[PDB]
Amino acid sequence: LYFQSMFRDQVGVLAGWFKGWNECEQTVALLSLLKRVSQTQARFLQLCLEHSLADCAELHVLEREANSPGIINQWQQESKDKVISLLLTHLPLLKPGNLDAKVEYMKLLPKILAHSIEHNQHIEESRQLLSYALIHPATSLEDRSALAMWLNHL
Amino acid sequence: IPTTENLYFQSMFRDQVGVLAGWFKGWNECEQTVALLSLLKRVSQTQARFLQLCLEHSLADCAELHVLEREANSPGIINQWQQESKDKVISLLLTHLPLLKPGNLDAKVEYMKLLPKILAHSIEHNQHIEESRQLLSYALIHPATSLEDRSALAMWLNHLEDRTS
Repeated sequence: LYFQSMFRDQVGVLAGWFKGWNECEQTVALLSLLKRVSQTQARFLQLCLEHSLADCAELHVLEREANSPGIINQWQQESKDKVISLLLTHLPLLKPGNLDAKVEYMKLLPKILAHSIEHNQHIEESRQLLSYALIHPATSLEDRSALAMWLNHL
Repeated sequence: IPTTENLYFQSMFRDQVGVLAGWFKGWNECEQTVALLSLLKRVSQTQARFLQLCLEHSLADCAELHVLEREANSPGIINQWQQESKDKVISLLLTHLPLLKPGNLDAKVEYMKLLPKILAHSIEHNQHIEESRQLLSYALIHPATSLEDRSALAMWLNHLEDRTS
């Protein structure tokens, strides 16, 4: 592709910043740009992502787990470290219209945050979980109010 | 909002996102799409799926978009566009090619027939050069195009750049 030299330089700066960001930062920055594109650009990028992920078998296994309210509910029987691991790897795969699964994620979070905010442990994981919950289209305004108060307490 | 415990890092992240927003607002739609693709290729499968779900949610009930998508994936409709004025064909291709579904082979064949016709006219008459470059760029990054398609599209792009330089 033939591009303006300034644009090439800016994309180079972008790549450097992106490599230095954590995954939460990367996701948030990308969302900050995807909110500004046209519906047609958004659909094109959606098609690109769908094409790239179409035959990702391991991803599909995680997605099914992430959308199974019974599976999610059972995670309360795991150690704190494992539940935080499960939430971080599965919450981004929750489908926006899966209300029953969403409810099970919202039931597990306040238990994990209390322990973390008390034993000053996994606070970053807790912060990454609250960030992902706050930007997840599945969460309601009432969910997001609760999520915000849990951030204030943290 | 909170992405780091480090207060210095949190403030610098916000600064960077601001600069990014300013750059993005000044980019044309082709630059924006290419810049976004240059980041999406770097994310994990899980990040990619999350962003995909967000896009799908935002677009789910976009009625006017859906009308354009149906046109963009109808080979008979696309084929008829060759009867339109060169200005209209350029406009139709710009607005519909990004909506072509990656496995719609028959629709893709019709785009690959129309693109050389509008590029030959643009090169001969020194018109629509920017739009032609954008159409070729979109086609070259389009998940629907094959490696053979992209060899042909690169041929056309080099010819356009050679004839306009």
